[PDB]
Amino acid sequence: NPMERMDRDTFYDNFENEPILSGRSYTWLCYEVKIKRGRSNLLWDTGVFRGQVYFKPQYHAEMCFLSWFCGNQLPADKCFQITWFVSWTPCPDCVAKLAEFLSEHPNVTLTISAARLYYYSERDYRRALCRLSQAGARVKIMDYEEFAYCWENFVDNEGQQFMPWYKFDENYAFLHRTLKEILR
Ligand SMILES: [Zn+2]
Repeated sequence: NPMERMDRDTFYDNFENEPILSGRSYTWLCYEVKIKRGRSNLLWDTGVFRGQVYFKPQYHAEMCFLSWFCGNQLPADKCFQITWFVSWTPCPDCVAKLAEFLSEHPNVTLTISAARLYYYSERDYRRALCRLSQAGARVKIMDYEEFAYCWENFVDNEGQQFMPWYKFDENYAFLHRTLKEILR
């Protein structure tokens, strides 16, 4: 149901960290599921989901992931560390489902590293990601090391190197400052 990797064209088209970006109607979600216990850190599952940014939340990458995880990684007692590399942050409805999921599964931790911020409404801007962070999720902007890590593991790079966008650095700086404001 998830793929192993996306092709290079897809990665470049969807993970460019322009704060204002039109036409990227999908969310791509790269995940690593690890069994984590202090210094032990076992890679357990990896893959890629694609979903819609809009339409009903059943079509969203985050619910694609959650439905797969509950059906295929649970039931289990392990301590899971879930890492996402996402092209957009989650919509407010998926924030609510993810926050509820985390509150009911204290053995799961989630980190979301995003290429871009979802365009939140006035009401959701200082609420949605704040609620998710308060439920214990770590929400951050994807930095260069994470883009390179994604190129290596979630892209059919076929030997090529990751070539970052010319505005990468100032885009990152603007996004990091905006998220800091969103989270207090
Ligand atoms: Zn959603």
